Amino acid sequence: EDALRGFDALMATAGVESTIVKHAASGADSQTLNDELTRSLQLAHDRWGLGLLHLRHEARLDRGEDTDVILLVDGREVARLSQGAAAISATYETMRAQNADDLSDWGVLPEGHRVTLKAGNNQMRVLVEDARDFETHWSSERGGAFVRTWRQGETLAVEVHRPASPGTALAKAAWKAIMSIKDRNFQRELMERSNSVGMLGALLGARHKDAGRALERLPEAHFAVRSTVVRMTGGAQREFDQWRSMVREGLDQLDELQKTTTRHLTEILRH
Amino acid sequence: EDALRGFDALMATAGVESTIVKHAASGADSQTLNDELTRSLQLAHDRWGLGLLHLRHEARLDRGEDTDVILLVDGREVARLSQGAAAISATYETMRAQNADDLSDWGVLPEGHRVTLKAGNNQMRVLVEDARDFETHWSSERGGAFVRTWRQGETLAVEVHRPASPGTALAKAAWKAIMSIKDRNFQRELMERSNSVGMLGALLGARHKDAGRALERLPEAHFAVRSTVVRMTGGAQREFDQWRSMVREGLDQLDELQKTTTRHLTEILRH
Repeated sequence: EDALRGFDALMATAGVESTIVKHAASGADSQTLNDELTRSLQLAHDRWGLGLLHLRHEARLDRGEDTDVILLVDGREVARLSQGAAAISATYETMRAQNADDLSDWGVLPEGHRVTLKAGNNQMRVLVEDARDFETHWSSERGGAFVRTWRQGETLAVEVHRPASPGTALAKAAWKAIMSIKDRNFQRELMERSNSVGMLGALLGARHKDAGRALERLPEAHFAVRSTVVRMTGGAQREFDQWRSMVREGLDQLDELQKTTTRHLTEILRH
Repeated sequence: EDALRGFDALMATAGVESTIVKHAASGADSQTLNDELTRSLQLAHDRWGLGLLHLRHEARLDRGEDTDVILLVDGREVARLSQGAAAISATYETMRAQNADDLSDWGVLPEGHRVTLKAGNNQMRVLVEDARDFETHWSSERGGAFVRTWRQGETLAVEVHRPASPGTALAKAAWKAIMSIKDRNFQRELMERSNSVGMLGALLGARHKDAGRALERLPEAHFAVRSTVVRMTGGAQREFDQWRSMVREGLDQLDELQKTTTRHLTEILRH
């Protein structure tokens, strides 16, 4: 029964408007349900930013009962939702790798000479206009963000991410939930307790918890949103102006989405 | 040597523009220096809101060396600044008393039938217009504030305070100082540490402290600003409209001042 809501909560960690409950009860074709799951999962991963973009993430339904949702990588069974979110997180963590900096060391395209951008400006104009495949190293974009870009065939793509952590997501949403209390005496008491237990600790103590009893069961606890990817397949792929436009779009979507998730997080913080 | 700066820091806990260093080095008359100290201290106390308005707070300089500043109550020596701020705080705490609620139980005027306002509207119009002395119980003002008022002779006065604590002051200023870092990686690291040590703990760890080494020495650690009093002696004392005006003024000053102290606090948080 409960697999549908699990997956929806998972997706909800990112701006993923899953409608699986509106089709699972509609008798939708199993292959179309799986297809939609998979597209949702892939988008989810673009948002989470694990640097696992080099993999095929697929999602399936089970044939037996109690019907669960299988997470697969490259057609191999990896996880199931019934394992709880934390296990899925650790599973994905064993897959991710980081370089000398706190950044993904992987790269998207099959291995082999990722572009050492170094410096320069017309550096990439050549690549957008006159190049088959390539992928850049990370660009240390000054605006508090890191970005890289690649193209595969007729598809051009850019990703942007800020180094984040569910803990920063929770600090923001928890402080914001404390500010939204609108009960200065109770708020005062909780702020006073935050001095020793942090924002989250105080908020947990307010709801008759010992160490986040329901917290560990909920997804948002780990793998917050920290990245986004903009891609286009189509004539404009080499326009370059389109490329700056993608970058702008990506920054805008990153900021909007992480603020949106803090909004939803803060919301559930007060229930 | 160091007494001047101590007192100035003390006063700085509230919007008290002490200039004692500009007169102690000017050879100002000792009685005028003491007088100014005393007026400053009394204002400070109006701001802090200990419900000790029934006392005479006076401040003196010492004749010997190393010349210190004496805090007196009703002409008796109570504390000296060289004792550090925390001791002064505990001293004042032994003096304060709270009723069934987290409010001062004392009242301003000599004891005896503080006005049980209860309900009613023309309740007080009589008192402003046609009454010698009186003082109300606390009014549970809906706007997240508690207020009471009294008159002594030709002087009419109102106080307003919000129940506060230096810890709430520090939570606000610390979160605000974290947001003012403008270094998303370092900020991220400190936010992550806040999860277990609170905002203040993280900020202390960033400055090579174990438990706020210099923190305990600085005043702002305790007795934050939580109250303000507006008083007038003069014809308008019975105008009543003037009374609403005082109330408005008091709320405005309370909000402005506590925000100002959070500003200055946050400022020193990043040094």
